[PDB]
Amino acid sequence: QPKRTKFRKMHKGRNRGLAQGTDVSFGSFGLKAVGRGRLTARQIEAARRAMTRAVKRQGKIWIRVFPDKPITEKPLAVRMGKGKGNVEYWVALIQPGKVLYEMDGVPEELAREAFKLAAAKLPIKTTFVTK
Amino acid sequence: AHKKAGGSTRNGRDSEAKRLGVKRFGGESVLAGSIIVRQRGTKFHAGANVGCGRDHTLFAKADGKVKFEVKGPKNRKFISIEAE
Amino acid sequence: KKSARIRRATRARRKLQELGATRLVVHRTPRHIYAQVIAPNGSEVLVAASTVEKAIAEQLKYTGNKDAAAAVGKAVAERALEKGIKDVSFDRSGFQYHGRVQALADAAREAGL
RNA sequence: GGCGGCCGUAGCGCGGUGGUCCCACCUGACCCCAUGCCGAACUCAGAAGUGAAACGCCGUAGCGCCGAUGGUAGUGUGGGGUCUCCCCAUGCGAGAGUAGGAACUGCC
RNA sequence: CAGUGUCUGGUGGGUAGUUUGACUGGGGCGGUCUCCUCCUAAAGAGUAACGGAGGAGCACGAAGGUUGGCUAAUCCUGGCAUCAGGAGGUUAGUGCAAUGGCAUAAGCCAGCUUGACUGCGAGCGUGACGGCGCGAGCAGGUGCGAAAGCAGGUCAUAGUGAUCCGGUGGUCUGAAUGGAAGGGCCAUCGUCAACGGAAAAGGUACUCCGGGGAUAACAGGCUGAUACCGCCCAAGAGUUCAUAUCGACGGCGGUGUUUGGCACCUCGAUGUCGGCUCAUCACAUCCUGGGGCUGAAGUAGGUCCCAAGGGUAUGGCUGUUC
RNA sequence: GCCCCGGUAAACGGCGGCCGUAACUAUAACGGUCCUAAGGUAGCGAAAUUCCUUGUCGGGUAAGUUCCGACCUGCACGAAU
RNA sequence: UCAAACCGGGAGAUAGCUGGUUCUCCCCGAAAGCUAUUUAGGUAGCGCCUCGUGAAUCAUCUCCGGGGGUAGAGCACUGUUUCGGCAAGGGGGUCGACUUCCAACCCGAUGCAAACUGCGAAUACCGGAGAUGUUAUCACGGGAGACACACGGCGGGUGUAACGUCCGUCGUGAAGAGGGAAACAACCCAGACCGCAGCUAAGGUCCCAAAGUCAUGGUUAAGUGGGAAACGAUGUGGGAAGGCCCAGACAGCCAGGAUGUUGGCUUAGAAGCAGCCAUCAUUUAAAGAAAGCGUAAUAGCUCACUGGUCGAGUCGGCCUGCGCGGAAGAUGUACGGGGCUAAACCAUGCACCGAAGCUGCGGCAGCGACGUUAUGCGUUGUUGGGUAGGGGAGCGUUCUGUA
RNA sequence: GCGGAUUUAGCUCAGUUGGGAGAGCGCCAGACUGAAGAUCUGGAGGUCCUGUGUUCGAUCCACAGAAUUCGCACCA
RNA sequence: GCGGAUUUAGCUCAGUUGGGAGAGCGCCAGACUGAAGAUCUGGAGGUCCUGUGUUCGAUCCACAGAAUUCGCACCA
Repeated sequence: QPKRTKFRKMHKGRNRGLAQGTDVSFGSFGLKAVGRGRLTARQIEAARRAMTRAVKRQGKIWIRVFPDKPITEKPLAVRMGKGKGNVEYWVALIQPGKVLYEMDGVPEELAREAFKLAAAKLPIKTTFVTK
Repeated sequence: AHKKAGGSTRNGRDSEAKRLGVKRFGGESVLAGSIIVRQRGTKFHAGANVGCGRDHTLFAKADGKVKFEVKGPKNRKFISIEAE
Repeated sequence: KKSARIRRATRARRKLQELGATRLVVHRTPRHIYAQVIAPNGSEVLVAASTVEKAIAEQLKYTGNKDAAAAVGKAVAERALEKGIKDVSFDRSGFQYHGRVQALADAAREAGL
């Protein structure tokens, strides 16, 4: 699927947004996912809102990858109208070795349980990384 | 009137250009090659364009410009057979 | 190609380089006038003479007039013919007409150039 | 400052310092000459005052450009398996990184 | 008047022919057939589709040429018009759909001026093929410039079109001569923009024949967006209590009974729906029976699994099937 | 002969839309406002001639897109089409 | 017989419409584009079969001298878009300071693109020289077929879709044997003269079946031997890493697990355990105002923590191999069968059967070379599959010559 | 393309005596009516297609150009 | 779903030289009339569908969206 964006027509809005956590200090942690895959904005919200709703203990939870690749669909016959932007909103491109969610935290992992809850929402076997 | 709808060029036809002028045999002072019109300077072999280089050779005849900013548009300095 | 800084100042001349001959630059100063016969590939000056050197002969009046510009042309050209040059083009970078440069050129021909 | 050589690593910015030899600024426009409206341009003349803009030297490599020592991803090409896919052989190697050059050289 | 013969112009269904092209997610409706300039064309070239974006059918003596001076947008400061200063390769502008080029400039301003000359060749368009166009010489001569040099119209690529006939510029031409009417070579202008080009519209269930799947309306097959059903997470409702019926948002699947439907299979044709009547071969079920969950305290119910063993035997309106 | 004007619709025909008053609600009824001149009062009308329409009310029947009566803005019904 | 008579007559009407179109053998052996044509399932000049003539030296599989810019990549037009820092503007709350919100700019990390880029292939491709080749390339002219390829898979583009239009890769139907794959257009290997001998390839090699029940090593045990998925699993095997370990712990077994307090608030009620905030103190070896089950609310039952006993491997965690749950339907069920712990399967290897394959003995064709008048012979290189179609040989046959 | 007609103040038009530019309607005002209407009276409003030429002077002559309209021609 | 038309001050509508937002009616008021009526005069009344883009400036260009209407398509 040739990477896409817009410069076309305006579609729906972002189901995501709340970056959460404080960004006064930049860290280098994360949660890598072995395997490339396209994740829609919605599923990203469910996973993000899953951990954020569990890491009430603190914060410093952040995400680097965001959906920037639109995908249109077409319901009915066919013969006039390339594609409209429906349920299929922006989608993020994840690399075989890309870090998605990283939380600035020293060995006190209380979010591993949160990342686990989210790891069951995105279609891809993710693994927990300390580095 | 004014233009709109941003974009690159604007689609055309099939490129009409060749590359006549062996410049290693007999060569009458005329346009050596064909791609883009309007250009002067080179009076002999002056094949010089950014890259690995360019070249031509042998042909005694005053003046002999190129096509334009293409196959060595730069103007070198004289050149002929070896003893016209 | 783009226009070099020299071409932007149009002080040079590529049309005189395609021939493969020499030039006859005419420098002018509010005190003295200079002339040279420089050849392509750098600033190769074969022969040259200043109006101040004209005094060596027997010059009295000022050296910033027209009659002086003509005297220098005969000197620079005379020395040129002694060198081995016959033909030469005029190269006056920025100037008016009928000025001192014209008298310099007319003097060069009077010698044999 | 004069006078040469090599002659696009001398693109473009920036620093120190020196010669009343030289040179722009500056100064003055009686005249040659000249501005459609303006000696500003143009052109001519004298040199009070500096170096605040040349030049001679010389100190940074930013950025452009031209070379050199090291190498992962990517990629050329021909066989292997494998659900997709991936692997091997072989010629190189993104781009990052370590360095070279801000002139060089003779004479008065 | 007439009768009438002949001819001309107008009116003239009263009479007769689909002749009126194609593409096309069958066809029809809606959209397209000349030409220029990105992407698509997958680094030459060339390359399609009612392929996504946008235009040309003209305008102009100047938006031509040369020279002098000048250099722009835009932003900041003092007063959005103006003026002064600073920043500013330039994003300005350059006639036109875009790309490419350009600033002591092909850009702007001003002045001057006007090469859009005549004649004849060589070269360019894989692969032969005309008109036309362009780059580059020669011979003789117009404009501007000191000169080199620059022009064959407007920076380059769209603004165009035959034959016949007519109107316009030198000559040639018909027993024999004069006076006229007539007949060609080269070139320019006038129309065909359904624009390589006809002077001008329409129905057809009485149909026939020669062919073709290169033509649809059904059944089968693929897909399944729609449709049916299930699963994951679970907000929330539930007096309190997610998870004990219900169950949104979102995500992941199965079936293909529904529907829309990409035309390789049959239209050299397996005549259409439903019912009826008759013979043959099976199971994702309501009660009863055996079970799971329970918003299952008990009772009474809700939902789901299993099961054919037996039984599914009837009317009124409509030809009608649900 | 025709352009000219006029007559003629038992000539081919055309008769859309809106507001107010007024009703528990919807419609009909009346006037206007606009468009294209009028916009329909006799009868009778969704009738074999109205889509929407198995139109609305109702008879009748256990029930009837059937039928009959009425209302009826009359998609594309209406005058010897 | 009529939306139009019959018979004959000028019709053996005109058709870009269908069908038809019959002997043997030998050689070679397709394509689906352009310009114009009353032309588009037609020709001519041309892309392609074949034959004759003419000219002349390359061509391209290579290399060398140029032109393009796509994939990819990078990061890029535009139009979106993530975070932080700095500066400027506007609005609101209190002080002309600051805090909060919104839009634009720059930098770093983050990054974005159907219409981009600091960089950047493969690759195809114009012109000129070579190993190879020496007469190929190339120049001319004649006679043709011809400008209706499609389908399956994968990746697509247009397309809201039908047994597509239109591109790309591959592969077949084409022009392919033989052969295995159970059967099979394309998967693997490998290419047809005759008769014959030997040895190999396909594949097969325990038996029917012709060939070793062959060698080394290993796995599975499932008979898996082949549909199978999103999802689950201390079935089992292997590897790395944290903590606790024999000065009685980590887990078992025995007994505690308390006091103010039914913490406050809230709530019909909640007294560790709906929810809202705290979560201290007490006795002290331990006991969190309490991690779960449970009650309408209590009660009750465990855990955390500690002691005794038990005396030893235990606990949390990461990765990898294979199988499995998610799987109900049709008159008798299984890999070709028998059947095989390998007579399976996986990783290799060896010997054979097995092709009209390869090699050898007796009998060919076409093209080119040498010698030749020769297309007659001799020798030499290539040797021999074929539909449509092109070319060539041939014999059966009748009648009339001359012998 | 060819030929005819037409091209006067907003609108519709008269005006060939070459030497007055005018009428109706419309617009404004006055008079009248209680007022409004309609008469009626008054005023304003004209590059009289454009240029040039002919004459002393032309809307009203000649020539050239343009507009509008009609007939015709063309509309491969 | 597809295409065409339409979407200006309360109502009905004109308005393409892109740079004036206008007409009729209605509403309020003035005038007049004893007064009310009707003229007549005056004023108010318009995100000129919406956003964005384009231009020195757009109701009057381009793009996207919404509404109304008509034809067509769908309707076990």
